[PDB]
Amino acid sequence: MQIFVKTLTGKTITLEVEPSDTIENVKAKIQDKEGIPPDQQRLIFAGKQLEDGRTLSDYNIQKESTLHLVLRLRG
Amino acid sequence: IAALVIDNGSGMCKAGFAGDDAPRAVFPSIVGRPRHQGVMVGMGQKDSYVGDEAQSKRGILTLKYPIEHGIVTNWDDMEKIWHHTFYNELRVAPEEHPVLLTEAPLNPKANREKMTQIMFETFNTPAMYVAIQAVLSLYASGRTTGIVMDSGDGVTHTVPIYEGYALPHAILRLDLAGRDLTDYLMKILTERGYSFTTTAEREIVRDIKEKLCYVALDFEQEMATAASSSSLEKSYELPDGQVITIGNERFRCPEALFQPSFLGMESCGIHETTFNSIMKCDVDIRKDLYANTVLSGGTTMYPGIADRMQKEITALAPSTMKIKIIAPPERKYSVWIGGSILASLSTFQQMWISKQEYDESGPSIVHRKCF
Amino acid sequence: ELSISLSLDSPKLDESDFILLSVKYLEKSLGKKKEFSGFFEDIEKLYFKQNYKEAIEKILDFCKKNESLLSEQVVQRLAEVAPRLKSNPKDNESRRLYETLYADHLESVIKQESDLSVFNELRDSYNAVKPEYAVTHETEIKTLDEAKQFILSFVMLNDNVELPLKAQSERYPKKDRSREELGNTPSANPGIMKPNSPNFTDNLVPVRDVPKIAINEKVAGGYSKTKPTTPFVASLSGTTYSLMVVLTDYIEKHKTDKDIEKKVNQIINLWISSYIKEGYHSYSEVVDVLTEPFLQSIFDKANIKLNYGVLDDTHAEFRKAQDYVFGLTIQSAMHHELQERFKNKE
Ligand SMILES: Nc1ncnc2c1ncn2[C@@H]1O[C@H](COP(=O)(O)OP(=O)(O)NP(=O)(O)O)[C@@H](O)[C@H]1O
Repeated sequence: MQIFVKTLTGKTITLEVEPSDTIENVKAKIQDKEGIPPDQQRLIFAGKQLEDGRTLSDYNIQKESTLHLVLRLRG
Repeated sequence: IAALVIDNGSGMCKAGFAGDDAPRAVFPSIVGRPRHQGVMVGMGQKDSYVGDEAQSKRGILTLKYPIEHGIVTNWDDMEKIWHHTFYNELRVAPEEHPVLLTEAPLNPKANREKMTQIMFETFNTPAMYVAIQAVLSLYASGRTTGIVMDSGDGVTHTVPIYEGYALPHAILRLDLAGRDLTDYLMKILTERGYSFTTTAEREIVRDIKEKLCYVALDFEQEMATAASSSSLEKSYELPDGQVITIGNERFRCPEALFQPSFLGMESCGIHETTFNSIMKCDVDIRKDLYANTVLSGGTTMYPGIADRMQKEITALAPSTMKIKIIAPPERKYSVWIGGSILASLSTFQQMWISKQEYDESGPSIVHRKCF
Repeated sequence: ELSISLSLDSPKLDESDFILLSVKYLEKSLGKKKEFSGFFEDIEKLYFKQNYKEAIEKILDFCKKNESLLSEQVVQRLAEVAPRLKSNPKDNESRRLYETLYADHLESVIKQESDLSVFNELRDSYNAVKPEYAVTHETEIKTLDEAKQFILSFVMLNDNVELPLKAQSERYPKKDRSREELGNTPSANPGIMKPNSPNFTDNLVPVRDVPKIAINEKVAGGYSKTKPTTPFVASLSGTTYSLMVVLTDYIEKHKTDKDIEKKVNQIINLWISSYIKEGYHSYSEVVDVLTEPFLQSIFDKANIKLNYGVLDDTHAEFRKAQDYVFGLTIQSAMHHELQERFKNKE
């Protein structure tokens, strides 16, 4: 698959992925491409915060699906 | 004034007085009533037999077991068991004696109240308290943080305790205990060729178990010794005079605790239950639980159990982990013993539920004074 | 009376316990002479607001002014123990039970005083300020639970939208939550109560996994060094800023409304109850963000005076926590006797 991830800027990260892959897996691929720490990440699809355990399949995320990434600010 | 301690634990009830290091009365948790009415005639409004005398007359009686899994299920029967223990086993006026009583883990709320209503309204004790069986067992070994494995007649429990408190989110109940083991022993001895199938034959096998079974350190190794030697075969004189010999059956029966499959049970063994229980606790207390596994009850009473558990938990735990199994020689009555110590501590005198409190607040007072 | 002396022997005794225990002893011994009615009402109000220093002082300036009707033996221990009392944000267990019980009371109250008309009106304000990725709330709110599920969704506005607001704080920058990921742990305990803590049997909740959060003790001026009487659940809330963005929109669009103070309080109050019950935060972890003058400026200009969830009787909760502290502390006493007995038989 090829999903899309959208930053508050509007910029679009395009990723190569499998319905097999977990959310933890997805954030890792974001760290590889953009350098954003997995623990800083909060992915959203269908208005729902995306948990690390589940699979893209458990979330009806299919081909060409577009996800929203928000990064956390803390101390 | 003497306090009473009653462990209504699974099939066997242990009662006695606090201060003593042993219960004075132990007897089955059994009530039977006549099968036919023709036997009540001329018997002075008596209707019931309780405990040992009910086992002798099971031919003329219909037997009921109120606490087979450690949870009271018939309160009409449980009152008779309690009458019997107060008036007949202990020969005491319960209205003169504060009464420490014992309850299983995960006992439903309704049951703690009912127990408290009966203890106060039916027997009119001055005070009472309710403790969790496994916690008292920990106390009898001088600990307040550890994980107890309590196993008696009809139920086994792994109970993680932190500072006197059983952690409700990690308590595990195993429905495999002493009576499931006495039945397997029968099966495997019948497979050799000695027949044990009648109720009076179960009781024979229960003696051979308690006297000749042990836990092998390595199952596979002991089987080899048995088939390559006679060193371990033991003899038993039966009631008719017949001498039967016991071979690998001696250790194959308690193996069912670590290997529950021997009985057609897909659950895990008492070692993996212990691990699994410890893994439903905060990693920040597991170190203390590993170093304080306390074995408790009549089913923990087999030579070689502690050495075995030490070896099994060592194989499931992290490499760097101090594992210590504590299994006193008095471990069968360790709950009761915890009761007697607790009930005879000075500070516990302030910790009773008083008749005054019960009248003021009702049976629910048990939830606020007995955690 | 002997029991209390044995409870004051606890090494873990905090400012909360002392207030609860000491008032318990003053309430038994004095009885309900109405002259003292006010001392008891006042102490409970001071307790809720975490003004422990004023209450311990008032308590001690009441035990001396009535020693004739009290045991001076007990007043002694109370006064010796007092100057040494602290509060441990990682172990404020009696207060963790009190607030959890209060939150259920606060909800019961607003369930009996609320046309949930405010919450149906807020939906418009949320949809306006929600991020593109948040779901529009389309259904109508009939239950208070649906009102809870709505207001607790304002967390989708987090890390965006509330940033211009959060950035004007001087308090939040001293948040003490550690970034360390400790995962979740199992618990059957309600609210802000800790998982391995002792509880009444009619106060359990079905077992679920709950978040393990650690304090960063290096934050200079950290909130938990500043307010040790607040139990640490997750430090300060920045979702509080999110309720603020939505609330500002609502006040702006309902300024003409005459019952706005009542309505905004209903939302603030349900938010506060819900956060404690859900385990998300402690009370001061939310109230101490809202009371910051810059955010209070938003209410003063609309002429809204928040009550911050203060009720008229925290009496049932106060009393159940006394039962809890006596329980915890004779437990500790009893454990000290047993251990000593085994060390003399070992
Ligand atoms: N972010 C969160 N979301 C949901 N629940 C939370 C969150 N943070 C804490 N909790 C709850 O907090 C409750 C008890 O944990 P808590 O007692 O706050 O931790 P703790 O052991 O006191 N941490 P510390 O202060 O470091 O000792 C649980 O019931 C959790 O549900």
